[PDB]
Amino acid sequence: DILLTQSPAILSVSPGERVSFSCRASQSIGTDIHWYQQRTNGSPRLLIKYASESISGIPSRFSGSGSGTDFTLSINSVESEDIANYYCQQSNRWPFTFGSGTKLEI
Amino acid sequence: DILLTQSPAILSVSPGERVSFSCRASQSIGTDIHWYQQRTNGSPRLLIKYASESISGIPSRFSGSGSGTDFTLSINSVESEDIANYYCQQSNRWPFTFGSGTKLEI
Amino acid sequence: SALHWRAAGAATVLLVIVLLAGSYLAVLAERGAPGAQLITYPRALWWSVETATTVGYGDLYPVTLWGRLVAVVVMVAGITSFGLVTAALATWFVGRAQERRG
Amino acid sequence: SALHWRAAGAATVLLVIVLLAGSYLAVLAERGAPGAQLITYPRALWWSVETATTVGYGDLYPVTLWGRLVAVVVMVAGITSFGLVTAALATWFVGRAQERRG
Amino acid sequence: QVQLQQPGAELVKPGASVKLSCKASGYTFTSDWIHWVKQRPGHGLEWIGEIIPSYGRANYNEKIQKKATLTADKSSSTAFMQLSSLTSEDSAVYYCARERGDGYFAVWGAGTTVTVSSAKTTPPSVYPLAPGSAAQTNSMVTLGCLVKGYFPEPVTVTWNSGSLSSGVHTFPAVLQSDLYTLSSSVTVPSSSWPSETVTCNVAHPASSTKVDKKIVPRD
Ligand SMILES: [K+]
Ligand SMILES: [K+]
Ligand SMILES: [K+]
Ligand SMILES: [K+]
Ligand SMILES: [K+]
Ligand SMILES: [K+]
Repeated sequence: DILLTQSPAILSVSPGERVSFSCRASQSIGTDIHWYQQRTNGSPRLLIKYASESISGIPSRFSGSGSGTDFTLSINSVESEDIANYYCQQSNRWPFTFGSGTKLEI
Repeated sequence: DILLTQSPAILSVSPGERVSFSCRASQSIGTDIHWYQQRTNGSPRLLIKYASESISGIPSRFSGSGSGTDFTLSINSVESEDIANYYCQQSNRWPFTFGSGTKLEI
Repeated sequence: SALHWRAAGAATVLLVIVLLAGSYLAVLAERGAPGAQLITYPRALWWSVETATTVGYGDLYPVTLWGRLVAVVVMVAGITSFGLVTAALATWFVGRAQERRG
Repeated sequence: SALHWRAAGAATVLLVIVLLAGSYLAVLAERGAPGAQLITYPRALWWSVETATTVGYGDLYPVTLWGRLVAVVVMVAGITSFGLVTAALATWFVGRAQERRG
Repeated sequence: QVQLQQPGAELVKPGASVKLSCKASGYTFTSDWIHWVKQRPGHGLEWIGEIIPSYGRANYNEKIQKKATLTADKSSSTAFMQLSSLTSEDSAVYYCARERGDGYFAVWGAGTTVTVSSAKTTPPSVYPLAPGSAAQTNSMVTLGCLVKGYFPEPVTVTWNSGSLSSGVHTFPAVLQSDLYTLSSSVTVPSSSWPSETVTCNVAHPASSTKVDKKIVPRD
């Protein structure tokens, strides 16, 4: 099964600065990666699908890139509401798997 | 996306000596690699295409080799006009990507 | 209209049904099998087409028993459908040639 | 000349047009999709041929929706064209056999 | 002849946008793609995006904040790149290049130097550099010209309209108080000057100016 690695586990950034979360797959998964945001005591929320596709309701600030084994979730100009845990998830091979998560700190 | 690695970043060679620039792809790209030369304040110039194909106007001194993930650009008997930055570029997968560049020092 | 045309039309519609049913059934059969890639409907439909046409790139394929049985049905339906269109075309040319003579 | 020969000729010319149009359209559809390899015209033309003939090595193939739709058109045009040549050949043999009898 | 024509420079105030152009000549095919590449000073080449003029579809680097929007005018064979809401990070040379759909950039434009600053445009002042009366000449003599007080970059300095190239050094500009300054050096046989005239030509794209300064011996 596909191992999804999210490192570093915590990212400290200053306000309005661009940020990049990393997600690496143990093997090539094309662009079959999706990103979720989970705020404290909240449920996960889809941010990006198939590496870079926008989801309605999500701020233009969020974008994704990558293909193969290396993926990135970016936020242009971070603000307080972005403080949360971010997870990547693959749907290339069965079973679906989740990354270990990255916490955003401002 | 394909990461193209050019190391070392700087190459010091003596006049008339043969030189080899290295370009490594993060995954196999057949021979879909091209080399460009860029002199100070000049625009990039195609030197070699598909790893080893000659371009008219370019000195016989320039040659390329490699396939898969490892490529080399060579110059037989370097002279002053070869002082410049050299970049590799792949067209195997979308999007096209460039190497980080190698500077030639005599 | 004539039989060969009706059969061609019928075979085409039937083929489309097999591609749709096959895509759905392939995902059902493949999920639960570690490593299976034929697990989301859109690419399964693509997979079913390249299977029915016999191209078989190798980008997608079934790894389970039932996914493979579904694949065999898709292959045979595709071959049979296109073969039947060829047969209809031959019938058309043959009829016309008789006419050109009498 | 006779219909089956005209149709065979027409199908061949048409096939060549689909291969050319398909190569061009596949690159248009695939560029912009990370990982796509069917992105330069010369190999796309090669890809279109091995697709129309149903060989499908797996060295090249579309990953996007439109590239795949283009691929399906190429597949069907190829199958139909060669099927139509087979049908023309059958018509030719059948006509000749009637002659050998009367 | 120059296959791809790009303006030399563009000064843009922070937050504003600018539309760069790339005019193509030479053979043109419906299958040609025009690419745009960004290069910051001292750094490498970065792919921005591409467009196919015959159809108008454009693709962009997804890995970087999207600052560009590509369009093309078929009638004028010109490709455009709209960069919006720029910051100092966007200052760089932007090249356009033509790809025949076969993966490599056969030819490149000269590049457009884009500068993001609040400063105002200012043409350069060109002053002569002739040897002092006590300098002893050997078989060669070195002359030059001072180009100061200009903004933004760049300026192009040639000698005798380009006919004099050997023995020429043009130094990198230094930035001080929102203005650049550089000098260019030229060396010719001591016997040939001043009998044979020596003039430097200084072109400054941003101000649409180009001046000549003849170098004559001091009184
Ligand atoms: K086949
Ligand atoms: K195959
Ligand atoms: K295969
Ligand atoms: K294969
Ligand atoms: K067949
Ligand atoms: K096959």
